[PDB]
Amino acid sequence: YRSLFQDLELKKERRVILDCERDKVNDIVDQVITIGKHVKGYHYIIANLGFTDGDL
Amino acid sequence: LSLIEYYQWDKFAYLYDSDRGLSTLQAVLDSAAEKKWQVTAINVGNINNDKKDET
Repeated sequence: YRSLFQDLELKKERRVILDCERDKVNDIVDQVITIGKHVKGYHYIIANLGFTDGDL
Repeated sequence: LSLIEYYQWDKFAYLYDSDRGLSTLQAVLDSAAEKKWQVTAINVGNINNDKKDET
């Protein structure tokens, strides 16, 4: 993941649409927390019906 | 991908049938991320043969 989001930094992406399973959503959000890219200036879109179901 | 690197391309269309699988698509996109490529993939293969001309 850290290798992955670093790659996003080269494009300096501020905008990402995740499309993953309830569990993968959790792990991804967690890693985003650890790398801290949940700060203002980023944005996300969770492509599933479980958006409320997720532990946001 | 090697052939791609040989021409040192940066932008290209990528027409594809679904039938052989999308693995090549996943691959070319994968290399596209690191190489700053601008892929334009399109699924030509779903088109009906009844009017395979207009599309």
